[PDB]
Amino acid sequence: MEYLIGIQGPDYVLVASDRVAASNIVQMKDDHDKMFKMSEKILLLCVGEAGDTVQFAEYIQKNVQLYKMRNGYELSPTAAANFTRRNLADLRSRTPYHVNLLLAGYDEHEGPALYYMDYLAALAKAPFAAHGYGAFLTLSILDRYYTPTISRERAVELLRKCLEELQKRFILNLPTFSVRIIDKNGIHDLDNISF
Amino acid sequence: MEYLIGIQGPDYVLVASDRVAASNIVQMKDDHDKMFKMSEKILLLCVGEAGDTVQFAEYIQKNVQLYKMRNGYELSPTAAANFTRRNLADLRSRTPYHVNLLLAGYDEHEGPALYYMDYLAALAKAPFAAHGYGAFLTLSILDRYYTPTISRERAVELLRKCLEELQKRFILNLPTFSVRIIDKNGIHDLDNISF
Amino acid sequence: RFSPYVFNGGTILAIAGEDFAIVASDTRLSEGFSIHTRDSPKCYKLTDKTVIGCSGFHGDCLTLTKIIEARLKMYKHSNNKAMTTGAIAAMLSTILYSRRFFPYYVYNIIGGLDEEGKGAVYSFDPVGSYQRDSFKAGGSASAMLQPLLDNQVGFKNMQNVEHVPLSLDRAMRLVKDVFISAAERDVYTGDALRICIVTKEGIREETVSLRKD
Amino acid sequence: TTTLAFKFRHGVIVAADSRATAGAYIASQTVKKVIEINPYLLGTMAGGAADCSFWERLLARQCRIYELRNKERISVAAASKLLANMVYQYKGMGLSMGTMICGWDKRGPGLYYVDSEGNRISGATFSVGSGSVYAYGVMDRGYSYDLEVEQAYDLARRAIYQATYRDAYSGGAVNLYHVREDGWIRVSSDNVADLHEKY
Amino acid sequence: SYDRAITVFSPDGHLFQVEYAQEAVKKGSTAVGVRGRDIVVLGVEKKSVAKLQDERTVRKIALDDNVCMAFAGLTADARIVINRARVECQSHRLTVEDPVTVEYITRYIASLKQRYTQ
Amino acid sequence: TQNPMVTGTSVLGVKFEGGVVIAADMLGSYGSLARFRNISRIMRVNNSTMLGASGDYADFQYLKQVLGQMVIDEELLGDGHSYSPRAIHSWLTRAMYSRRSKMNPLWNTMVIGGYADGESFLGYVDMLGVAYEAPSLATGYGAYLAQPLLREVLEKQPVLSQTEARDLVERCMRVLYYRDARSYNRFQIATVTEKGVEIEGPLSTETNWDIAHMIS
Amino acid sequence: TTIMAVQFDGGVVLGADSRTTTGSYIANRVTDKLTPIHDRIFCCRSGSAADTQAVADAVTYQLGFHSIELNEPPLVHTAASLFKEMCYRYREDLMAGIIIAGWDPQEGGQVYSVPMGGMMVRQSFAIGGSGSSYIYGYVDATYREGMTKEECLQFTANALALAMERDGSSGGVIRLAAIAESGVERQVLLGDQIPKFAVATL
Amino acid sequence: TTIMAVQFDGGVVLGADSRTTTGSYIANRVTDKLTPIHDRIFCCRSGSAADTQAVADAVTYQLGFHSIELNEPPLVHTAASLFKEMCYRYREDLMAGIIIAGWDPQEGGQVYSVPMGGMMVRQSFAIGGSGSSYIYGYVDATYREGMTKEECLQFTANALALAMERDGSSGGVIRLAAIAESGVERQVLLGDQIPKFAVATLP
Amino acid sequence: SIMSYNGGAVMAMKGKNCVAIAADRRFGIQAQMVTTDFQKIFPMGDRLYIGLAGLATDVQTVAQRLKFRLNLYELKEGRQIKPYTLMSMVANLLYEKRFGPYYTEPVIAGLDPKTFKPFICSLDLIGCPMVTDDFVVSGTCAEQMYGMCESLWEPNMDPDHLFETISQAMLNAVDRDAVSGMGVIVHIIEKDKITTRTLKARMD
Amino acid sequence: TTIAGVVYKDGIVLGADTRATEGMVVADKNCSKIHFISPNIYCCGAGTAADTDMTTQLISSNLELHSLSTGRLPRVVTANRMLKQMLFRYQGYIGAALVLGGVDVTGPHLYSIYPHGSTDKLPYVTMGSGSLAAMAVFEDKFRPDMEEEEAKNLVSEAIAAGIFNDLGSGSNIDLCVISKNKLDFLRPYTVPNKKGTRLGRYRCEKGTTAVLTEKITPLE
Repeated sequence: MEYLIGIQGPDYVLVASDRVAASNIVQMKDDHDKMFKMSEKILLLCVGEAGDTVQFAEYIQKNVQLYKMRNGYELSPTAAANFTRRNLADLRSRTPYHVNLLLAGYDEHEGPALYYMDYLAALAKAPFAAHGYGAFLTLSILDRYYTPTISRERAVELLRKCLEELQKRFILNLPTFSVRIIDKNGIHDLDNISF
Repeated sequence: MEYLIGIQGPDYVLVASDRVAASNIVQMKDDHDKMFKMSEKILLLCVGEAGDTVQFAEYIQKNVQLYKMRNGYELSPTAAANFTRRNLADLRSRTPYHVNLLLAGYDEHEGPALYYMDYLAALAKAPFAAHGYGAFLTLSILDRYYTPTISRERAVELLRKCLEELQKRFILNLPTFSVRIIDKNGIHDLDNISF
Repeated sequence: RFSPYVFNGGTILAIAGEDFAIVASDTRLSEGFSIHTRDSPKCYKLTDKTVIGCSGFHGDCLTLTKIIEARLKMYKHSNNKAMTTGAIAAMLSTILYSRRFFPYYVYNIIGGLDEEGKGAVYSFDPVGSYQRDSFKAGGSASAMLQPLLDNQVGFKNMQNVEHVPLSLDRAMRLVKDVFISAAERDVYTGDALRICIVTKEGIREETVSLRKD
Repeated sequence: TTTLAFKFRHGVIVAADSRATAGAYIASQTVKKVIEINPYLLGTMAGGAADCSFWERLLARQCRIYELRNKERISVAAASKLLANMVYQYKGMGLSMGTMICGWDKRGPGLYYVDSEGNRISGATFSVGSGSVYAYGVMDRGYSYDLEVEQAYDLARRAIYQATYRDAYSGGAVNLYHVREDGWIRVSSDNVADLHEKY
Repeated sequence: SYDRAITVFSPDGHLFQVEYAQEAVKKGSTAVGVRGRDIVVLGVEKKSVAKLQDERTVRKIALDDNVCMAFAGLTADARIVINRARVECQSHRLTVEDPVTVEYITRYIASLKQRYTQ
Repeated sequence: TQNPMVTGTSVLGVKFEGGVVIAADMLGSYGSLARFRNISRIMRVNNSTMLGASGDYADFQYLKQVLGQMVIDEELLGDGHSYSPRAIHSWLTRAMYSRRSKMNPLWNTMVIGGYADGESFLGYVDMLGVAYEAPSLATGYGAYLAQPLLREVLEKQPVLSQTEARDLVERCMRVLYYRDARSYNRFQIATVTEKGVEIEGPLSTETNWDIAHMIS
Repeated sequence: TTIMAVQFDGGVVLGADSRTTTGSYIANRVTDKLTPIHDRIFCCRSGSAADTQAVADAVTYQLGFHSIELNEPPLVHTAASLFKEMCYRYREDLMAGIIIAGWDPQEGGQVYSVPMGGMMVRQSFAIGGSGSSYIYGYVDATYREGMTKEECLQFTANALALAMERDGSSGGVIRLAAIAESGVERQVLLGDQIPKFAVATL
Repeated sequence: TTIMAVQFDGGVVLGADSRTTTGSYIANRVTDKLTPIHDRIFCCRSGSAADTQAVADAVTYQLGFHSIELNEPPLVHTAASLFKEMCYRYREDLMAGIIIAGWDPQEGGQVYSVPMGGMMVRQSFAIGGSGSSYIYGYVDATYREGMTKEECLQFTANALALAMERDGSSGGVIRLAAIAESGVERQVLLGDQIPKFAVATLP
Repeated sequence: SIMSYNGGAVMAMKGKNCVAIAADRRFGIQAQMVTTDFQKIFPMGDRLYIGLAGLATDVQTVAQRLKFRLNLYELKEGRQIKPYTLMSMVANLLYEKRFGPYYTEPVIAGLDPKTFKPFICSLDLIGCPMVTDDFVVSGTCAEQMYGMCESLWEPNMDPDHLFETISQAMLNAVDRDAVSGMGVIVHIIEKDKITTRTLKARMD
Repeated sequence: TTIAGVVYKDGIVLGADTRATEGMVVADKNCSKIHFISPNIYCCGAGTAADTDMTTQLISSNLELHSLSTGRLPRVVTANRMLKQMLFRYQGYIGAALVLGGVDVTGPHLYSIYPHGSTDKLPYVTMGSGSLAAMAVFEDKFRPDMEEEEAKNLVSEAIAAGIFNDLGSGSNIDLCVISKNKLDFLRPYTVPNKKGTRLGRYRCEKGTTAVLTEKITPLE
């Protein structure tokens, strides 16, 4: 099962994702990128049932690019998250997309925005969120230490404590972790955290 | 899923086991000993369904110790392995024991002996053996490098290659590994191999 | 193969006071969509200091009490005294557990006095776990009585309230009001209300009607 | 339902909540989820309540028989193994149990996990229950062998607090016991809603 | 099966078969054990030495790793009692995860000798 | 028994001033077939207890055998005791529940009526052991079709004369014949009073089909 | 549920019970089970209660409009073929065994059994419903070729009364109908007018 | 499978078909379905083929030894109660509806229907088997209080021939038996001797 | 159950010239709490709110299609919607998925914009309108809420005591429900103002 | 759910309960089960409440078409045909079992419509869970050509027996009188069940419940 985590700060969002792609007893990819760039100020994190993830994420991604082509400006993360929610909810048809999502975005009127979404397309905005069975192990530490005014290096430390809990207690081999931060200057890639 | 591995050499047997006890998403013990001392020259490695393992292993263990009390000498590993096979086989009863077993023993007259056994109690003597889903990933390396005249340093080197294959490719978090070796001087504990 | 339980409804209610215990029950007996009888009390006097409440499957409710009165008279023979309330509870926990793998589908609530003259309510599961409470609702309509008693007895979610002890005259009106609230909204509870008050003088009864529909 | 216990330098700290549920309906908020075995041993409640309570009461009877006959108290390794041999026979008939045996024997501290699945393991830290996964994260980030006593109280109450905060099925009252060499003593009994004001 | 009473009371308080069982004690080999403070040393007598004997099988002296014992009287009864005590000791090792104390198996053998007097 | 095959439908009963009257048809159905048309489903147990049973009929004959041999073995002693109907009702509760506990029920739903010490007894036992008393009882579809008439009359007037209770029973049996598919117009009435148990039957109900001319 | 039609010289005699049960509770005890598809053509409804009323409206529509266009009284075989097509076309969603009886000037009195399947077969007498199994042996033994109208009305009343006695899912009143050139003569047998057979007493 | 017994003054008349099918293939077309339990007591076998012989051997065993002890020809009600007890005791593993008919000097001709269940009921006539549903209505209409022997034999042959005509699981020859004080007279109706009912042909 | 996968519980209660509507704030996945500020009560007018409990994704689906239809209504007509018309619109919208039903049981509480008569109602999950004069509740702890509101409701209350009884009803009801709670918002709809309050609640 | 109807000398008398239950809990206390369809046709709806709600909206709407189109008051058999065609077209998946009662130019009629589309014409009907208890009273006491007050007391007594002897019904009796010369919708007719008086008072004063946030939004 795949792991997601995102932390929304005062003027930033920190997201992280596991870098493993597995098959039934073995992992086939140890540099797996689950972070799909939607535009200059929004990332879409995509885990779940295989096939539905990359198809759904790229089908959203070409419409997010297409709105910029038609209009000359970007979708707000509220509008893009509601658009993604509408396409995922439009479920009671034949076609299931059993995807678990996080959308992180920075708006140039509202600041940092982080959106949680399950496979029902229940959209819930949260100060921090996490997917996978590792969420059951790490959201409690997030409730332990998170304050609304965490500065970004303390957020890297709080992320590192959660990743060390993945190493210590969680039974799946999750050794390498990619991390990005979205700001007013766009998307920033950080160094891979490894164990 | 729990892991076992054993290598039978010219005058020694080298066995190793994972040191993890898990509970459905989390591990609950990281110093778990799956090696139970039967007597001075015999170990039984025990994995499988929880509860069946320890009850079956201790029930065999007190009968081996009881034979030593009644007679003043030890069971041969052939006799104790057939005894364990008979007790596991008596399967179709109201008390099935879903246990997976390796037995390593040294005899004065026959030398080192290693026995493979599944939950059917099919008894097969082998130069090397392994259980778990991790066996599927390392019996190939054991087929690659094992010769019948491997000395024990090449045995710990090949075991280190096998556990590094567990670290690189196998999806369950198996970080720490206990190893023991049996020869004519009794049982010897070796240093834990960690990652 | 013989679906061996039928939920025969009913709610029981017990409140442990400072020096009393009140036990109440409906008397309507049901089976799905039918009313069997309108006078079938669920409060069974065990000894002079303990009355028991029954809810659940009615056949086990009869069988279990025919066991308990026999065990009480065996105790009164072999030990030359009546049982205490805690002794009855500890006995009935073993009796309910000894039918582990075919349980008595009975929710037992033992009310009465201990040896120190205080109220004790012992509310059980079908498989024999037990605990002492100050008040307890059981049976069918428990979810309509138990939050209101959580409001009025434990005084939760109230600010600026004096936690007065449990007087009799307010507790009796509480029992009548919660059963009117249960009879207005639950189909299974109604047709009477039988109230047993255990005090040091003895056990008395009061009967109030409920909704007939 | 969330229970945890951990060994450290000055003994065993045992903490438990008090919520028992019936589906979505909450039946009680005052469940004593640490069962008092004897003046030196504690058992714990997870999964089935009566399944825990009967076998631990009968184990208390068993160890009192052993105290009368062998003229000495019981070790943890013997008593938890007798609990395992009681619950091993009835695998597959529908039993549900999660327990920790906590006492003080000649090996020092004692903390063994026994369940109705048959598992019997040692360990320095444990947590059992439905919201136990949230308790592990808060517990292990502060855990070490060199914990001070009151800081261990704070860590236990904080881990049960966050476990009750995330789990819908866990709640009630945070009960805290401390087994030392001379016996077990009650520390505190605290509502969750008061600790939300404190934290 | 066979269920007569063999050991019955005599006219003055003397289970005849218990007196005769102690007679069967009285003609066996004499045995001693002496306790030092860090050793216990056992000494048993030989019967009918017979220099053709293979000495290995006529030893009269391990119930566990820690406990041995001496006897006197009918030898097959002694070997029976030792084979009862050894299986009880290993069942004790099964249930308590500790080796036996000497009092537990001595009380067990002391009750085993009485249960067959009644 | 897992399969009832030969079954009997509703049995009524109502207390009156001085005794108990119960009634039952004389049909043994086999699925939908009216296979047996002249069977009696009412047992006279002794001079002060009568018994009528719905449901599976073979189990009713087993209870006739056992409960007849009980009262014969009581009367062999000749000490002057007779089973009060409360004793027979408690015995049937224990026998039906003990058969239930073996996962092997007696597929019946029985009504015990009697009159002892001047007091009328009317008691219900089903195949689970749910047992109670009532001023009026009705098993099967009588519990929905004939029970409301009995309780509607009993609310206005809790004390019934003998002929009033007999006509109330006949007027409920007319309702069951109009509205139960497994009933039959050939029924018995058993009445226990101070003088003992009588059984009157076979009787018949007289129909009114004037609504058949009320189609158009 | 017991319906019966008997062909005689000059017309047909129909018969039906009047008990409609849901489970073992009588939902209607004066049910009219003879539906006029045209003036002198009746269909009988056994099986699913919805389908035999739902198809019959379509067949009544088609047969009435067909009779208006062709300027004739419609045939009974036409009314049977309009059921044989339609009850076959929807046969997996219908549970309908229809007994069509009637009269036409061209071929006389006619009884068509359309069993569950959407076929068609003319018979000298047809019995249907759940109760017909109990009166197969009566009508194989009693039927004589060429009975009069009164003989046939007594034969239909006796054969229905036997099935109403034995089958628990049948009962009520006997509704007869005698369809001929002079018209349709309906009658209801209630209470004592139903032919009585004494129980095998002693 | 169609068996039938009819009580008359002085004895009973039994009848049975002779077709035993497994699926829709006739396994035996001359099956004898009347089993003598004693001299003048016959039981009839409809339902499970094993049980109605295996219980009947035990009842014959008990009833002969009982008759030897009592020095009396055994009753028909005794032979019915030995089935009512035993088929009830194993009713979950038996599928057995028996029609016991016979004669005794004490109460005359007797027909006991023991339906699948282990009860017991005396009737004036009893029909059983798979085919009896098609001839309930005939025998409710034809039976008269007090038929003679030959009228009963013609009534049993007609009622069996109707069920053999309509039911596909019945056919063959009609084996009759008339049990009375004088003894048992058996006869077989084959081919033309079976009473014939012309088909309802079109005119 | 599919209704109880997210939990949730909303009630309404009628007062003298005012209505009160309160919804829980827990957004749940069967055992795991995710957030504690989930919005279920949406404005559909000046003095008219709609509350939707049940499956939290169907709350947002039904509420977005409802706002889509209602904005077209109020632009095409030139008036605010009367609450009975909103009840018929939501029952129509749910019944259009009769055999594909949304898992939400909406409650509606508001004031008539001209007469200012109090109105409350609820629905089932498929569109049966239930207009009551005392209270309507909806969600996984329905028995707790009927138990509190049957005893605490009294007719003709001022907005202060209506706030007091709906607050005590919510807080005592949700503390016996595992999968609901975690905070509660209370909306008091008056003729001249709207009062929006959140309460001290158990967070376990 | 207990509804009933009779055909008396001048028309139709319909009755109902008011208790509507969801699960095994009373949800509504004063639910109206006698639907308006036409000025002369009323349609009691039993079973699935939402399905019979939208059905007695839609057929009411189609009769509002048809009565205006022809300019005459509609017949019973028109609503009968529309109901049986729609309920057969959905094969009973609409869980509404109806009582369609009305008075048209050919006198009164009473139809009972089962959800699959089978129709019966009856002199008296009962539907719902308490249908058997009121059917007992009708089999006991119905006569053809009854007067108005005898029919009103008969339906009210039958609804009363179905209220007292069923769990699934209760708390009011609604009636309806339909005739050629009058329409009398008596809601309610008799209230056999009454809430008991609350003995204690639990009125919480201001400040009893703690408040965390508060926002006052003024309006015009």
